[PDB]
Amino acid sequence: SYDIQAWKKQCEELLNLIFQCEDSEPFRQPVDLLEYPDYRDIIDTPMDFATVRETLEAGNYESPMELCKDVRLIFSNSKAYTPSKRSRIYSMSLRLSAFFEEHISSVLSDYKSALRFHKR
Ligand SMILES: C[C@@H]1CN(C(=O)c2ccco2)CCN1C(=O)NCC(F)(F)F
Repeated sequence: SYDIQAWKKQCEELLNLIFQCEDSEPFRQPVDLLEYPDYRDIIDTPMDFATVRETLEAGNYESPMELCKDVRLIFSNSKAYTPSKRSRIYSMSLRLSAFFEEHISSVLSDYKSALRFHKR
């Protein structure tokens, strides 16, 4: 399965599944500082799923590794901000992360295999 471009539609589909998850609600838009006025004190690089989707559709990811780095930043920012490991939003981030990692594994493997086949 050596299609070097297949990752992009696979990532669009996975983002659609993440938008249908109730666990994505808090991560679907850039954090509102009005509600969280200290957020940029703690979080140097905000990230959210709408920004990831727009960056993909603009053609501003070269590889699924770059998309994966931005999605992992959504989850690390939620760990950096949580006052507790028990909190609602942090618990939603951990379930959504497990879902994402389960689904991105094959996208990354197929892409890297396709690249190796191209360079053979
Ligand atoms: C505060 C929330 C959740 N959150 C956290 O990581 C977190 C962990 C513990 C407390 O907050 C950051 C993202 N947040 C937003 O408002 N984002 C805008 C939205 F929701 F419209 F997409």
